[PDB]
Amino acid sequence: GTSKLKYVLQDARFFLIKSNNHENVSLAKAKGVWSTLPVNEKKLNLAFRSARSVILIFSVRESGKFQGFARLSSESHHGGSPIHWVLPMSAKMLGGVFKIDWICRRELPFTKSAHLTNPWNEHKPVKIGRDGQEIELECGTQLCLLFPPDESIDLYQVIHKM
Ligand SMILES: CNC(=O)c1n[nH]c2ccccc12
Repeated sequence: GTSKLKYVLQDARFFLIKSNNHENVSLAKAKGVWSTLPVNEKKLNLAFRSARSVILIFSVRESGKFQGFARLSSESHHGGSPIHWVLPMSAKMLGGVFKIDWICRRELPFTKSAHLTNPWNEHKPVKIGRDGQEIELECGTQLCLLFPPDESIDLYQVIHKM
């Protein structure tokens, strides 16, 4: 069902993550981590302390789809087991590492979210956005509910964290 998802998403904040390649979304799905540029990592760290949940929604560029979404379970931190991200630029330019819990690892095509606009990007369709763009509450919730259920995920332990 979708009740515990709705509960997780309640009063959440959402941010559009854009990846240049599939390999980085695969590493994120395998290791439960994300790293970004410091201008974005600064935005996420502030959002993490302010919201019950901070939801990242991933799209690989030129893929035409979102690849799922995840919930931040920490602020960024430095000095961890390094992550072999594929970069255009290398290594140091990325800030710290965020720990994330995946809520949906399935894909959603842009064609299915064309009725959702994002007021914080001039009401352009929610698929339109720079890496790190915030998605307003109502658009962001409805977008997450469009994803096919990911039956391999149990939101009980995610709820145990907020
Ligand atoms: C795993 N994180 C990234 O691949 C990433 N995040 N922000 C960026 C900006 C330019 C290029 C790559 C990135």
